Amino acid sequence: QFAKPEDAVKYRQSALTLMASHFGRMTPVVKGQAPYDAAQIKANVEVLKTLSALPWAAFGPGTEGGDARPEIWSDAASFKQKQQAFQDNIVKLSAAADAGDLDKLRAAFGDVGASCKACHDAYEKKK
Amino acid sequence: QFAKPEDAVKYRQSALTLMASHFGRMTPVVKGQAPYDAAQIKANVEVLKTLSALPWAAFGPGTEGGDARPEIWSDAASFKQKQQAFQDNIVKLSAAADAGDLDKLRAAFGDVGASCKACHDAYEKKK
Ligand code: HEC
Ligand code: HEC
Repeated sequence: QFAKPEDAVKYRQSALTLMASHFGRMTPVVKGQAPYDAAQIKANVEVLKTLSALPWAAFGPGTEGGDARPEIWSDAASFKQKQQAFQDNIVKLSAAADAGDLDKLRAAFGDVGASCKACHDAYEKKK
Repeated sequence: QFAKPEDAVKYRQSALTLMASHFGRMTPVVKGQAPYDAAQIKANVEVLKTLSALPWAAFGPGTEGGDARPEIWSDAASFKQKQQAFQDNIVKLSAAADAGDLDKLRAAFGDVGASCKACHDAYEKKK
């Protein structure tokens, strides 16, 4: 769907920005600093589910750019494992949210965050 | 979920960028320049549905910035009518996609596009 590599870069950066907001906005809830409303969180995690599937198709071959490391494309299988593992961590978060289980939500949230960082450490260029 | 107005601006711009991609990528399909696969379009319109609900919460009071006109906030009811009308146009597009009805999809696509433009004409600052 991208006319030039720049368009893929802009898409993925936008998708990832939206994920960071839908993930990060739950930090106060998991810390207990904001109240836990199970329905609110269930709905938010459903948005996060949708969003979490979107970036990867915008790293199609030849879409070097942005802060994407070239290793994304030189070992495609490894990158795919990391995004699939991240999405399965999102599945655990969805299960927790759908169950209304705050303890499970906290644990899953932490595992999701670790999975974001694991990918960044391998595949995101440093500042 | 936004620490500063800039964060709301960045969110909404990202959301709208993603909508433009999920909407616009169907242009060749509705024109017949690319093939029509009903399942593919159904899935894409479901993503567009989700995305189409997201920008509006990021125009909360005091989030002037970006290319948002101030009139968004001075007549809140009118802006709300436009976003709600746009989302109902998206409902028509979803119905068409879910039905696998290409004629209905073309018509709905055009009405959606008109609704994007109607809002921009009133509420988006010019270049
Ligand atoms: C887990 C919930 C997250 C969160 C919160 C974020 N990511 Fe990542 N990310 C990856 C790569 C390769 C990039 C660079 C993209 C490019 O510049 O081309 C990024 C970038 C981001 C951003 C910045 C977006 C921007 O505005 O430029 C943000 C906010 C972000 N990420 C948050 C790669 C990955 C992964 C590889 C499989 C995974 C998993 C994640 N990111 C997960 C997350
Ligand atoms: C219908 C499917 C669409 C499409 C394809 C787009 N929009 Fe809009 N839009 C609105 C406002 C107020 C702005 C400015 C936001 C800001 O700068 O603070 C925009 C902006 C955009 C963009 C640019 C995003 C960016 O990267 O900066 C794009 C690509 C975009 N839009 C596409 C307002 C509205 C509406 C008011 C109710 C409606 C409806 C739409 N937009 C619909 C659409």
